[PDB]
Amino acid sequence: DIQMTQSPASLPASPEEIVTITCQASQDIGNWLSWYQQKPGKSPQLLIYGATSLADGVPSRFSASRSGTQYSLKISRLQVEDFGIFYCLQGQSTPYTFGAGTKLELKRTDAAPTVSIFPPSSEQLTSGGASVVCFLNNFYPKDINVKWKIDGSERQNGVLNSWTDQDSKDSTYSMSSTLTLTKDEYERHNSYTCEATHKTSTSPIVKSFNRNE
Amino acid sequence: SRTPSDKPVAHVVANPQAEGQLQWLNRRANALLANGVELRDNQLVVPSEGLYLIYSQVLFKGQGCPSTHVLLTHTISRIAVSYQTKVNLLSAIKSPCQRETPEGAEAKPWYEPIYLGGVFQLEKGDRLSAEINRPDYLDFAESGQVYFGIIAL
Amino acid sequence: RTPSDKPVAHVVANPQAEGQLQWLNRRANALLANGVELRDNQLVVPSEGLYLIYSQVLFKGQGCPSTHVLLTHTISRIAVSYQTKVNLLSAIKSPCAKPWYEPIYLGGVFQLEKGDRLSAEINRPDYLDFAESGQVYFGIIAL
Amino acid sequence: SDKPVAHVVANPQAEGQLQWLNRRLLANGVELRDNQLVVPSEGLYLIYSQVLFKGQGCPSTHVLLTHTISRIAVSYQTKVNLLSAIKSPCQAKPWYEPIYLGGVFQLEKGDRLSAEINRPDYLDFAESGQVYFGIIAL
Amino acid sequence: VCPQGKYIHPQDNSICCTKCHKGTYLYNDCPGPGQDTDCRECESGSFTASENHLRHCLSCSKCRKEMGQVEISSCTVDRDTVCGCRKNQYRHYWSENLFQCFNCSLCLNGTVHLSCQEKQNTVCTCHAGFFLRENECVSSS
Amino acid sequence: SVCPQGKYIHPQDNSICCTKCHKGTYLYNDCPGPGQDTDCRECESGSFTASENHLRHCLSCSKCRKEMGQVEISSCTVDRDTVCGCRKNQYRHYWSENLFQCFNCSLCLNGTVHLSCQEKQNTVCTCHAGFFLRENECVSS
Amino acid sequence: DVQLVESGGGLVQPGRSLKLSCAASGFTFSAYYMAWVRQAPTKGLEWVASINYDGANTFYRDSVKGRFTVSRDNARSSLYLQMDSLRSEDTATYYCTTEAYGYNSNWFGYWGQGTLVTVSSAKTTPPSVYPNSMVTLGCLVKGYFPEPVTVTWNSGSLSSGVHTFPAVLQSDLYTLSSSVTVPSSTWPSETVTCNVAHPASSTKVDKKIVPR
Ligand SMILES: O=C1CCCN1c1cccc(OCc2nc3ccc(-c4ccc(=O)[nH]c4)cc3n2Cc2ccccc2OC(F)F)c1
Ligand SMILES: *[C@@H]1O[C@H](CO)[C@@H](O)[C@H](O)[C@H]1NC(C)=O
Repeated sequence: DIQMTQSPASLPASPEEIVTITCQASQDIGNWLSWYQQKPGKSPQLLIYGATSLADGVPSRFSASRSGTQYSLKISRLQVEDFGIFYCLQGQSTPYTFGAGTKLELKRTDAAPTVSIFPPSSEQLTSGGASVVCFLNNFYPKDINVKWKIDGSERQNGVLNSWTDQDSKDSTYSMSSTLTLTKDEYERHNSYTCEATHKTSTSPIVKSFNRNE
Repeated sequence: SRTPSDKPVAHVVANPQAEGQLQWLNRRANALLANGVELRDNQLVVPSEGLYLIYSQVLFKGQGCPSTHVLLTHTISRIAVSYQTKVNLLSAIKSPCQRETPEGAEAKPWYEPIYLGGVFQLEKGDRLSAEINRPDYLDFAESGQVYFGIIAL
Repeated sequence: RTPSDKPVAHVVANPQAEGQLQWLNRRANALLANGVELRDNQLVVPSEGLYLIYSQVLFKGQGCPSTHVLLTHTISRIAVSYQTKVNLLSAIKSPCAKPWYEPIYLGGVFQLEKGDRLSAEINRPDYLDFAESGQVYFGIIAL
Repeated sequence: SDKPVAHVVANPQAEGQLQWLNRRLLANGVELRDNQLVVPSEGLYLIYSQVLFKGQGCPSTHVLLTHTISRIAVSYQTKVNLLSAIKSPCQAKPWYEPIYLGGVFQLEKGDRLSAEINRPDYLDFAESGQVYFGIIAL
Repeated sequence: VCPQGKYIHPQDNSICCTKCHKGTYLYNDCPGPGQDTDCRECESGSFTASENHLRHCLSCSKCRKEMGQVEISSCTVDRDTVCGCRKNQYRHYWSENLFQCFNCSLCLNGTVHLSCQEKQNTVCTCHAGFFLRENECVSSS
Repeated sequence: SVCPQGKYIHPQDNSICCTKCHKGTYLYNDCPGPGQDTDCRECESGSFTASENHLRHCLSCSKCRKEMGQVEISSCTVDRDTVCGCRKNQYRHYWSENLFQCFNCSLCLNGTVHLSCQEKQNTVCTCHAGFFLRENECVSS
Repeated sequence: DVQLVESGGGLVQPGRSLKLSCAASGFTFSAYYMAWVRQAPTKGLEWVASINYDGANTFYRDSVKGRFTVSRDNARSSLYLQMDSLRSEDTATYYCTTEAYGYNSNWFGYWGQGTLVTVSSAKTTPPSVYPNSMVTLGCLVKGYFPEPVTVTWNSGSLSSGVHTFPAVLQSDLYTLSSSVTVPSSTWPSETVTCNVAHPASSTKVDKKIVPR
């Protein structure tokens, strides 16, 4: 099988910029390469065929070139409609193989998150379970690390955290970490902390709650 | 006499009566299968691994030029014996109509041949195919206008 | 260092014979060898076997005319088995202030018997390019 | 088979020209010297080649493509055409034009065979299946 | 060696086999100097139009609908398809075997000199007050 | 060398040398004796040989490309190929090493001539500011 | 103009079978290679199967070597895909594209709208909603099947400051969370409520956040 190494995975940029996405081919695939753009919630559209040719009805600000096994897509003057995920496709051999993808993201000044820690609910503790919820809202860049601390000890079992796509108004991401535990193990310990390291602060933001109070 | 040749060669031609498709024949005059090559499931079967010259021609014909711009294609590919792996070797495309045929003037007939061939490394048991997109524009009128063949090196 | 006995032939067009495509072999880099002959502007097969048959023509014109122009290049066979002109390879090209050039190369592998006659022909010799050598040729190669 | 034979393709590294590369068959005497094939011994040979031109839209000026196989013989120390062709691809959409050459020729030892074009900037040199040059002793 | 109607056997130079008749192809050569030759009728869509010793049949040619042609006689096993033009039409041959069907000229503003033929257009002579330009009667106004 | 200047090596004898043929002649048969004349004969009508040769055939005479607006400078003789060129007030644009086209020399009307028209080089023109040279000819904006 | 339409996608149990349909209009369907291309939720594009003009040649992915079967009805201008012996891995949104061919190249030109296929043996289950200048409050949603779930806050009274997070899966069960950011001067004076809704189980709940 032929594998298509696409880089970068994510790419921040602003309008009127010059942006270049590349794909590297496991073997020789010739001109049997095509690029695609997929906007959120919609189907993919064909961008470039024959490795270097603009597809029908594609704006002229797109371009592409080729080296031996390396293929690059270039956007001359970046426009707002050009934000999404881009894929490269090889068509020489079966199975036809897609790239990993490249997410184009609107650049923004850094922003520290607003951490909100929540002990479990009263109705939850009745159902034999208990889930601790720690939010991290409106921050940038998207890279972030979260660590749970049950009485100072780092807990890595039972975490189900899901990130969100960057906002439309402010272009900031948000993450929600959830730690569900048994009611017998939720009342055994006392203090649960939420640690969040980010590129905005050298000191990880800590928010905790003690069962004493 | 002279020593005959063991070189795997083939030359198959289109079936004129089988309209709506491109079906290759070898049991006609001046069609050929020799020294291992076979025509099975409308595909040339390669007997020995090595370098092969693939050559083909499909003669496209029409009358006038419609409003919708027509694109004619022709593509040759191979299928390997194990895992049925498809490899694309040759392909061409031609738009024979630069502009719509103006009314009032005679819709003159046009003829656009597509030649497609090259040298490729083939494996044993490979099944070679030669496919076009729109058989509506084929030319079966006379012999020798649509052919498909391979010659080992 | 033993010479080859394969019947081969490679004949070039006559630039001095406008209005027709007359195949010549008495020229540099033109060939008739090991039994092949040229009779009635046709190549004659000296022994049965597998043959490569090829012919290239180069059509040219100064601009696109008003009346339609149709170009044809056909290699034909007249066999002892079937003494009638039969098309082997055929092509029809419609090419339409600046000059245009349309080359047609036709080749294939065929089974031939002793006594066959092969001919490469066109319909418009007023469009052939006799300017330089190597542009119009006709030949067969035995396998 | 002891018959001398060569099949060389273009050199993707040497962009800006058509430089033949034997490794990427060249066996039994046929040498590649100064981008030319040197006949190792006299006899009948089959000379073949194909190049693939391609472009991206038709420019303002006219475009002419030439592909020519030439011969410098010991009998005749002057470059002489064996197989030549010309194409005119342009009369926003990309175009593609191959050119095929092939014939049989009686050659002598020491002869040099070249295969040249006029527009390397339009050559799809990477398509080695359609950019090659070769001879085979019959 | 072999007289008319007979061909020389391929494997052995001595034997003369009788050629197959039109509509049939060679299935096998004759075994002996005076024995029959295995010949079988051409299959569907194929034909042989002359005596032959041909191991395969020719493909039935078709009528060029783009040249305005029409089928005169269909393809039989012994005769290829014969194509032609319609009524009040003539043939203009672009090649030896390539012809197109054009409607016969009517010599408007003129009189028919020579009637329309199968391969020649109507010959026209123009009325009073008309010049003749490529077989058409144009005015002088 | 195996043979002295102006001579070639015999195909049969590896120790006997023959004299090359002259311009306008081809090789009919190699020289018999070590000091005897080689059978060279003049090229026939329509062919030539423009170099010392032991070639056994003559090259085909070239012709001028009437589609390139070319005209014949000198005809083809036995020792010189056809030489073609352009007319007066015209220059050559070589599309290839041997393929050239004729174009009328630019006139530089409403412009300054920096160099006259040449055989293989067009007039060098620069136009007054405001007027531009789209086809190497000055025209206002 | 040109349009492809997929039909027949739905939730199916493991080991079951399903048939997908692709309606083509606006072009010569008989003049294109046809192909299926799937992508799993929060994942990239994966080629599935291709079929030639006359349907005589079929090419499948190794993951579906003997299970899927692509078919083609040119007269009806429709492309079909028979998904048998479904697996949890086959849960993805499925597209049908045109596989065109140019000069030594190919591409997927025309894409369909896409149909959604889900493979899970779990049965339908409704959710269980559990409840500084700015005050950020939020209500969770755990244990629902299948998707989707529409979470609203104060019946849309407050749109800004709402972050409805993408769902996550755990043991054949989904779980999402939402958050609302309102000024401290509004709550608990507002008693802001979150309105969850599960149109698959026909359930709907209104829950105000009240401190412990
Ligand atoms: O597809 C089509 C339709 C119309 C033309 N066309 C096509 C496609 C590709 C190449 C081509 O010509 C270039 C070419 N590449 C070759 C690669 C290999 C060989 C070869 C043949 C025998 C052998 O023993 N060794 C090598 C020959 C090649 N030729 C010339 C050629 C082509 C077809 C038939 C005969 C022939 O030789 C001639 F008899 F001298 C033509
Ligand atoms: C020819 O005569 C017709 C009457 O039949 C007339 O209408 C026409 O104008 C004449 N030809 C031309 C060129 O005017």
